[PDB]
Amino acid sequence: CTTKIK
Amino acid sequence: IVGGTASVRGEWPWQVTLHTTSPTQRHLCGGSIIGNQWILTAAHCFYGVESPKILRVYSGILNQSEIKEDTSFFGVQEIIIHDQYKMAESGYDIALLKLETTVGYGDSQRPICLPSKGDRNVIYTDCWVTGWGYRKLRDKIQNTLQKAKIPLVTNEECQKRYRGHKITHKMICAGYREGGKDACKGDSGGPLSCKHNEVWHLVGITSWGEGCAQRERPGVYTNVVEYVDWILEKTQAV
Ligand SMILES: CCOC(=O)[C@H]1CCCC[C@H](NC(=O)/C=C/c2cc(Cl)ccc2-n2cnnn2)c2nc(c[nH]2)-c2ccc(NC(=O)OC)cc2N1
Repeated sequence: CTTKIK
Repeated sequence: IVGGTASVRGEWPWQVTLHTTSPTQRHLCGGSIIGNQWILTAAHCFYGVESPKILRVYSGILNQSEIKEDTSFFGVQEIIIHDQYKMAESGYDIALLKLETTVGYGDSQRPICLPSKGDRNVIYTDCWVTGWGYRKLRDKIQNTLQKAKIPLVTNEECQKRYRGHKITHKMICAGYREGGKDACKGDSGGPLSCKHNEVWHLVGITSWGEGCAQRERPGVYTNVVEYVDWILEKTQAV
């Protein structure tokens, strides 16, 4: 994904 | 889900079933895995929910019958509801569940990509609403996860359909003009998943509608692209 979640 | 069909196992691996144990254990809402300790769902699901201790998140589920007392689930550490939320019909219908432990990713459970800010102008033509909700207004929770392909509706057309409501750009609508396919009771909080350039994106969160699958009454979803900064604020907090 372009939008990244840690 | 009205007018849908049975999903196959592993088809929507970000789909979760959120259960409450109070007063007895039952399906409460749908949700989506967006991070290894994060579920995105609807704020209205927590009406009267006084504590995250009564919540159980089940992932990798096709059939509700897979859930018994010995079935593993994720506990919820925290419920984060958008500050501006009052009710589903006024928008900001979004919440995050911070899980007590991390989800181990695999072919049965993995995250769905959030929409990109640049993809606010992309036209999605392959959108699906999923859930264990009713097949009509007076029904019951379904055993098998259902799916229905539904077209996105412009904000202008959705506003014409909901006279007396204020349909904002923080909402996204989906439905056929003649009705027939839609989310229904028990589907809320679940995803509106759209495939673009071979990648699935979480475009909407099932929120509300006037009845289910009625002609000229599209389903109303939280427009996830408009909340990407809010999601990152809450999940990427230092
Ligand atoms: C456990 C308590 O849960 C609840 O009170 C609500 C909370 C959540 C309350 C709202 C929720 N709204 C939806 O899900 C979707 C609405 C909706 C969305 C779109 Cl896009 C279009 C049309 C829609 N509809 C208009 N009218 N109906 N739908 C709902 N959910 C329920 C009853 N209403 C429920 C029903 C059954 C169970 N569970 C069990 O029967 O388990 C055996 C849980 C529910 N969820």
